[PDB]
Amino acid sequence: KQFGPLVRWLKVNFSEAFIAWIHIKALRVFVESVLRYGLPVNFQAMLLQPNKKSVKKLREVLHELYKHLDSSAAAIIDAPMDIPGLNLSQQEYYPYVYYKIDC
Amino acid sequence: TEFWLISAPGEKTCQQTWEKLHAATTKNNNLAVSSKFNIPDLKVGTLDVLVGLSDELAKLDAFVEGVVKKVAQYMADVLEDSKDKVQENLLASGVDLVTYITRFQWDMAKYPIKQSLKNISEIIAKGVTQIDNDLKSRASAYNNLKGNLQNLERKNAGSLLTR
Amino acid sequence: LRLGFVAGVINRERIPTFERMLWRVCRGNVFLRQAEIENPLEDPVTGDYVHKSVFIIFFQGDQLKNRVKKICEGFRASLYPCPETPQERKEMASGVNTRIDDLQMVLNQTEDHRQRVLQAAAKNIRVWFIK
Amino acid sequence: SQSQGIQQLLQAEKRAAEKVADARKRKARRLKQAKEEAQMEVEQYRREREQEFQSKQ
Amino acid sequence: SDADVQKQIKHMMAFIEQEANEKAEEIDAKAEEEFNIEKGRLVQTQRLKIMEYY
Repeated sequence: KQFGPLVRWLKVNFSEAFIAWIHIKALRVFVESVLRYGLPVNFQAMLLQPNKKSVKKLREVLHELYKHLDSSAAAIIDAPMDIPGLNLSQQEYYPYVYYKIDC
Repeated sequence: TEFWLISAPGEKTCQQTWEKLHAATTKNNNLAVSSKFNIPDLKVGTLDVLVGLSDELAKLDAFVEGVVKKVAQYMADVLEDSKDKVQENLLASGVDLVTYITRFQWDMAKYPIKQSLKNISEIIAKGVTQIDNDLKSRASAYNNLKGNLQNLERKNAGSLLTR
Repeated sequence: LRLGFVAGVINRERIPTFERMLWRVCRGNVFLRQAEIENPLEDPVTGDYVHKSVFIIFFQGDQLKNRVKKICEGFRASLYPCPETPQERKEMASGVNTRIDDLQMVLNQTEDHRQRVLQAAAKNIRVWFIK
Repeated sequence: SQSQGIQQLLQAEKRAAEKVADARKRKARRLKQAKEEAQMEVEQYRREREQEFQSKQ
Repeated sequence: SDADVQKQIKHMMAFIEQEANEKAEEIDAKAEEEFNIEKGRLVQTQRLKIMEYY
């Protein structure tokens, strides 16, 4: 009596749950991008599927290429922990604004 | 697997950044497959509000990650005998999850663009939190049904002292 | 009256790390300045001299402030109060000049008083001990 | 230079102060206009019903 | 660089100035509904007084 309908309800549930999660990911990306690259907004965002064993070189080149889009006279190299204050950082600093999806 | 979203801030017109990141980068080395995400024109508010949002959306992502993982976990815990090819049973939309995400676009039907980001996030939060509560109710209910069935199995189990 | 403004003091070699911290936590929306202090100055809690620097931070909202000021405290930077206008700078400068001069006067006087009273006791203390 | 740019920022905030003051001025003017216009329409109605009252008389 | 620092400063000037723009614009839009609500209030009240006396 109940096997089918809850499996189908979970399918239906996951549809909207995942769609909303991607909505949220886009919102975070957008907000950080506006804050970094001041007004006006010029964010034609990129989706990357990294290929096998590509992360190191890929991030190296991308980080290097973004140094003349984002000023590199501050941050980047290192910083202490940031527990004091409103929030403590969840991510590294890159001259590109980046977020991730575990598809 | 793993995918990344990158800002690609145009560098004046779109092509100059987008194609430099896609075609020039992959021609230099095909270290990643690239596609266009086409961020929507959500109405930007005040700097103070957006700074607060910079933490709001961190917390929201940290929460909805757990929410979606809960959905997947309950899907598997209900369909254990047929959980194989997991994301195909779980698929949110499309023929496959990769196909959906590589063509993702902001959904105007669920949340239209004209509103403020605060409102859009609030409605998103309503959706996902109701989803969390309904999971905790219904999937727990199916687990309870499995518990009742397993208690019947225990009744059947053992010598006649239990039977 | 909508820009946030603070100033304070911080040690040498801490300045670039502090800038990196601030520009990483409030990226592209806060700014700071730094400049020397002539001669080393005494640290209040540790009790040793070390070189110092003045610094400024400028911020645009309270959401940013609740990062910036608490991060300064995490760096254990010291702010103290600051003036609102140049006339308030004159007010505070005269006030601190007068007050630090008074504190220096009474500090010299109190240390010389310790010397005086301690010698007064020492003049006979050994006889006090044996008695 | 940093000092010149930041002074230019103080100028920017004075510009913002001017903008908000302009907003408040607009609001006060518009509210006063609303008051007067409503009063005048009220006068029209008052006279109209005075006239109808006298006609019935 | 100082060039990038002053570009940052230009950016945050743009931010504060657009914030002032939005604040003034919303105050004016709310002044429109205040216009509307005051018109309704005063017309209604004076109308009622006149109606009662007549």
